Amino acid sequence: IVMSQSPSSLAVSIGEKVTLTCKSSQSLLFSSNQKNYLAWYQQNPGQSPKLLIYWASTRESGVPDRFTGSGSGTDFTLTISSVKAEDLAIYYCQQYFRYPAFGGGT
Amino acid sequence: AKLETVTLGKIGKDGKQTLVLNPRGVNPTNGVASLSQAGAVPALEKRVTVSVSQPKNYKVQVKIQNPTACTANGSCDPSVTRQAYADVTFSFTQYSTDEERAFVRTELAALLASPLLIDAIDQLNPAY
Amino acid sequence: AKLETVTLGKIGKDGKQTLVLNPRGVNPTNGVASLSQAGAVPALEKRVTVSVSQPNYKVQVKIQNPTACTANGSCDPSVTRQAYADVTFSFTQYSTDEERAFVRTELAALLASPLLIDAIDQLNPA
Amino acid sequence: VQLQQSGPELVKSGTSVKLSCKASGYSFTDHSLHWVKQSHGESLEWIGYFSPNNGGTIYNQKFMGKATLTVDRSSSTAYMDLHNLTSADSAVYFCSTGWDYGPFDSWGQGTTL
Repeated sequence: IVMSQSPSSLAVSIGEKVTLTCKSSQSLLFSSNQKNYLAWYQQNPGQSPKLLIYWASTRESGVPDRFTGSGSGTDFTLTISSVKAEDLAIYYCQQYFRYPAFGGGT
Repeated sequence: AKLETVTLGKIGKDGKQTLVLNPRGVNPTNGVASLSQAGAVPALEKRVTVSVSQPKNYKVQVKIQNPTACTANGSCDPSVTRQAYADVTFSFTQYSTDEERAFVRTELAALLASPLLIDAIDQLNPAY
Repeated sequence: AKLETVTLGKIGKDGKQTLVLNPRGVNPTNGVASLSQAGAVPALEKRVTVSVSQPNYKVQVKIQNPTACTANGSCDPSVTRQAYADVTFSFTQYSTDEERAFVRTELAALLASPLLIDAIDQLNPA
Repeated sequence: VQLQQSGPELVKSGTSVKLSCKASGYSFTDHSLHWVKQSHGESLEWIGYFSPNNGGTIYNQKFMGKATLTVDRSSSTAYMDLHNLTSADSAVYFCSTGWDYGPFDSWGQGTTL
């Protein structure tokens, strides 16, 4: 399952309402009830990454409210309410059913 | 509605768990369906049974039960210590349109996530 | 927790209605806490009751929905048919929090599956 | 729960290496321990996982030749093996854990090669 994403790099500096988009090669409505199986990770260049959003719309505990995620059947996106001082580094996307598969970059 | 595998998502206390359960036939004696989770041991798996009756009013019944296993010393095969039960029943009538039944089902489904129920069940404290 | 106004969203077949209900006291005889909706008529009332017991702990929830029809040759309305519901939990003394939460969440999520909606909305055996 | 890996390693040519993940504070009853790797700089790849409730011997494609996952239940330590070293011994490998089908909860620091 290939997980295509936005181009490699952006150049947003400050204040901009930057959004990150992603596309899937197969519908992610695996669960019987209508629940998606995506998750967004961010990784600083130094240490291991962290988890930000799971189920494509639920924020993880200990995350500022500036992050917001919305999802659809096969076209997902990640929008942040403006960029703060420390919101840089690579952002990853993952599906975690059957065979997990990452893919993409910033 | 033919029986098939059901995958529930976003469950648990923290909201990250999930379970997959698959059909296990229908009992001809009383016409009750069955489902269970592939737990590698027939006696330590969560199971669900759903059945709808016929008339002078209809009746839908759902039962949920799941055991907890503990391997006490002096033995090798695990046994069951305690079990948690559940029960749901509906009593619609003949002249009831699908709108009312759907309203009742949605009301019951959304009433199990309000703070009142999640406080009265998880902590077992009576409402006052 | 003490009783308070409870509002429910995305209720209905199409997921657009909204049900708001407020407390209606506590019965001291057997300790059931009631709820009700301000429908301006006590008889045509959607009510919900919840109560827990003390020792094998038992939790019970009942839902009642009356349907009003304009009686022929009369002024005041009367109830024709009623729709019931019931939930019963039977945890034990040594059961932890995680087991009860798992059971409650499983019951809540399973009730929105296509199997249950087919078995309830259309009343066809599985 | 928190887990940490065990030390950078430096190997030459093609031999066998020992990578271990020390996990403390959780039980293997339902969780699955993944072995994601990042290679160098950009992108990251999956390897496999060990879960007692799903078989515990599931490997990513084209990695069965150069992977072997074994777990010691007494010491709660999971260590995986490598057989051939041509370009696999390139950069950092990670060690992760999580629920049966849920996301990856917490990771430890990765050893570099």
